[PDB]
Amino acid sequence: MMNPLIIKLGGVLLDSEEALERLFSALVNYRESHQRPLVIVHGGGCVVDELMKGLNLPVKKKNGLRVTPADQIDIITGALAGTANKTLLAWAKKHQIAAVGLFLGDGDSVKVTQLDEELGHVGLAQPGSPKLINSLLENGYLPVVSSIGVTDEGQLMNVNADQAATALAATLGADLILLSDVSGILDGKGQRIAEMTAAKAEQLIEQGIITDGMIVKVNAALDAARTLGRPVDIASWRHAEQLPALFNGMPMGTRILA
Amino acid sequence: MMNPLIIKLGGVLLDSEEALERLFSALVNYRESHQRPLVIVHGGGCVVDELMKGLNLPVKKKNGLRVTPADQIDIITGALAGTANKTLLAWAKKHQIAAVGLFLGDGDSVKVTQLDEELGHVGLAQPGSPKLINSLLENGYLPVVSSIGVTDEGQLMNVNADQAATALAATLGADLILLSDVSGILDGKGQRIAEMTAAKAEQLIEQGIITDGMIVKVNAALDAARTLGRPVDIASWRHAEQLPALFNGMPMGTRILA
Ligand SMILES: Nc1ncnc2c1ncn2[C@@H]1O[C@H](COP(=O)(O)OP(=O)(O)O)[C@@H](O)[C@H]1O
Ligand SMILES: Nc1ncnc2c1ncn2[C@@H]1O[C@H](COP(=O)(O)OP(=O)(O)O)[C@@H](O)[C@H]1O
Repeated sequence: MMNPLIIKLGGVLLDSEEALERLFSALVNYRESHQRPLVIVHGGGCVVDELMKGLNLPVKKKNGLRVTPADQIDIITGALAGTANKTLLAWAKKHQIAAVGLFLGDGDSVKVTQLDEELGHVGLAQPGSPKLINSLLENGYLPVVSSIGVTDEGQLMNVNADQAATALAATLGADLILLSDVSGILDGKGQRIAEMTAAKAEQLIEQGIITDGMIVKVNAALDAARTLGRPVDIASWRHAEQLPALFNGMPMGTRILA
Repeated sequence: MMNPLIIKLGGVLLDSEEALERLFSALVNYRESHQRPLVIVHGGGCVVDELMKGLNLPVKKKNGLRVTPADQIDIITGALAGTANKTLLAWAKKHQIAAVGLFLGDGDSVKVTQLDEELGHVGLAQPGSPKLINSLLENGYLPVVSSIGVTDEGQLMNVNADQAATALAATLGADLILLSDVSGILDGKGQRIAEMTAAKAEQLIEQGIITDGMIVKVNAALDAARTLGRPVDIASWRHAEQLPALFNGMPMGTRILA
């Protein structure tokens, strides 16, 4: 079987039924015209944000990663591993796709450990075992993986979805496409940056252009690029007309160079 | 491979770390002393109840089944398919059990359709395909299945966990044990009823002894009993000393006769 293709979803995508429909239309088209098996990895995006906002719970970040107190891991796991994951599975079913929902701990696909006590239940994702997912792909299923994980001691961990995607890409030796609200990484004028290298990323970070989770996202993409030995794309899920070509390789956002 | 054994969990079990530890201890012991593969099916129990109570959301029932409005299916799916499911997966990991979390729609294990428009997003569970779960069992995994499902049109459905367990038992041709807060079905004096037949169940329901979801639970157990052609047990998860023998066959609650 070929190296799979991981398409990572997140942001406010789940807030738009229209965007979800156009996305799944493109997913079905990709599947029915390619031999490379697909794998979806997703974060919490608007599902978690809106819930937290509704529960009047603050969202604080420390170096791009949002602090996840022990008294909130259950509700976040619910919104991320539960609501977001199952909503995506429902869209897959609606489009006659046989999908299987998983989280990072299933089949020890991605190994997770506590990243920093100051962050609480935030996990550090590293490559795991590709056996379970490889078996699902062989059997014709579309794995849909949430960014929640668990330590060997049984503690639930909230993992940055981009870092989770990169860790799974390494695990599966898969190509990777990170879909976000914006068209890749933006420069100081808010314009799309076509190509990215570690050297340029360092400069942009130094200049304050790349900040917050974007630092985590770019570093993750760069990590995947060097590990896989090939480019990783960061692009938008907003423009339907662009999805088919993007999935097939047309550069629509920021190409992270290995 | 042998007919698997489904152990259904629910109630306030997840509110007790002690009960969860003693349960998983018994699960590990069962696994390491039996060739029959285990499968866990679970409901939302206290996880959903406490969340709803906290969100000041009412919990209304109609014939034992709780009404699930469209504006609540997402949060319930989160608590049930997300929090409850992953908490159980965390306990499994903690006990070195290789488990895989699933919901009713994965591999179309259990087919779900809307039960009644008056109930909202409440699903009717019927036998599905045993292929996915059979493959996981063959590969050495412990499937942990939540009672959330999805219709072919992509609508998420909240399914009574006992009915979900029975539907999966039929699907897999599995033995079944339903664990609850109380020791089986209680009579008018609140005493345990050792054995149950359809005839006796009809009488107890007529007398107002069996009510609410217990009507759903007993009817579900009776349905499984007649379909499988063998007895189904309803017992408690509260007394640790009783678990090992129960899992091996000792009658500790109410045995539903086929
Ligand atoms: N240089 C940058 N280029 C692009 N986005 C950036 C940059 N610096 C910070 N960001 C922030 O990163 C956000 C996207 O990352 P994130 O919030 O994690 O959501 P997502 O990946 O789903 O789009 C943008 O909405 C923006 O606010
Ligand atoms: N005849 C009966 N025997 C036993 N339990 C009954 C009976 N009639 C009603 N019940 C109700 O059923 C409850 C158990 O079912 P349920 O609430 O669905 O939780 P669970 O199955 O996790 O124990 C008991 O707590 C009791 O309030």
